[PDB]
Amino acid sequence: QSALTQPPSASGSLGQSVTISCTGTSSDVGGYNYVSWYQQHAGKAPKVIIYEVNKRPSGVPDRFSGSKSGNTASLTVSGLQAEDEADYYCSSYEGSDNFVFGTGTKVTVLGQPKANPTVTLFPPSSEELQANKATLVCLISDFYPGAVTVAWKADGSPVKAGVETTKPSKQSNNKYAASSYLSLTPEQWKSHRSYSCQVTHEGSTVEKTVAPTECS
Amino acid sequence: QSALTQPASVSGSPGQSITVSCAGHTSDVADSNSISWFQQHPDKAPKLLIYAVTFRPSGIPLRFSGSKSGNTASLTISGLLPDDEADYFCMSYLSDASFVFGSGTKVTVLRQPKANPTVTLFPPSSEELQANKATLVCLISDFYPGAVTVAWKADGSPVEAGVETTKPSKQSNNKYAASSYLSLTPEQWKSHRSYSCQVTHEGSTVEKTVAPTECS
Repeated sequence: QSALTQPPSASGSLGQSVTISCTGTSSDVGGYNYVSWYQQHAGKAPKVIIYEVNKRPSGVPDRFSGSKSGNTASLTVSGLQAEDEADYYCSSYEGSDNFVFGTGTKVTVLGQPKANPTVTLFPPSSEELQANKATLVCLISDFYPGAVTVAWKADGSPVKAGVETTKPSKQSNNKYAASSYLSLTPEQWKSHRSYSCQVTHEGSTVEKTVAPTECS
Repeated sequence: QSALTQPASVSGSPGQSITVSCAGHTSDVADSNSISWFQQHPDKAPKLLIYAVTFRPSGIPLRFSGSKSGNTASLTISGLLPDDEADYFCMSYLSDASFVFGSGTKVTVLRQPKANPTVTLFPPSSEELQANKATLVCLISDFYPGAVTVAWKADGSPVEAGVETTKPSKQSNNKYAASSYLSLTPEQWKSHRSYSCQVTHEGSTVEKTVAPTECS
């Protein structure tokens, strides 16, 4: 089969322009017209951006663009958005009932403004309570930089190995979300009194904490 | 225009076979045959599993097979395996510029648990309700697979007017966890009667409903 040729990255800048590459063969790019650019948001499922050249599907807003001088073919993106940083692949149909892809470019929109996660700490609810069990949370949205150190604070004490939390990632494209959870014993939760999450994001630190108060 | 539901997960064993679905409307999906599957795996430029349905993109093992009852489509791989975890994608075509893919699936076959996750609904607290702000968090703890789908519906109604998800990032126990983050403020939270989050899971599909309250 051999393969294809498109670069593993392409840096642009928030409201900039994008060129996206695809060297390929004389029966594909190099010879037929049956090319595509597909836009993963990353996690959702490809979904073509440019077809049949600069063949812009339903409500694929224009600033994208096919073109190729030959064997080798590209596509540009005039002025970025950041929804623009996604996964960009390229594909020329082949010989018959068959075609070929490759991966890269239009992945990197910096010009992206840096922000802070709006921690939100919650305790366990009723059910769980009625039910005899507890699971505590720290939600973390509104950050661009996704690379956060969250902490479990227990009556003002570094809790340790009963608390999960995982690689957040992009909300409506944009920026990320996280959430730590301290899984526990209401025994010990109903013991304690200070119940604090904390995030440290880029210097800056935000802490939240709950006391056996509320209702529920 | 888009509209293809394909199963969220699809269970790998060892030697075994697996099958899917994908589904939209009459029109396209049912008045006609259109839908065409893709191998996507751990970030690569997808393949071609079905190429019009009932024919395999040559150099494709014949285990994989496609199957609409007329309203929808399926797929089977007869003899599970390693080179089979992917994210399988599906398209009917469209109006010269529609052409729609359904979601994804995935697969498995090694040392692998096999278990059921744990959805959990904390609405809001006062602090938050108090001033101007809600959200509502529905977490999904330790699964085994985790390709769990999350729903938020209140007073009957489905929704995704108001929700983001936080991908099941691992709990070093090798099990799974993720969240859903729906934000209201106050207005819907109290302007409704009850809410809910629900989690489908490789034959599994457990749900929380929920309420509001006043709090004391």
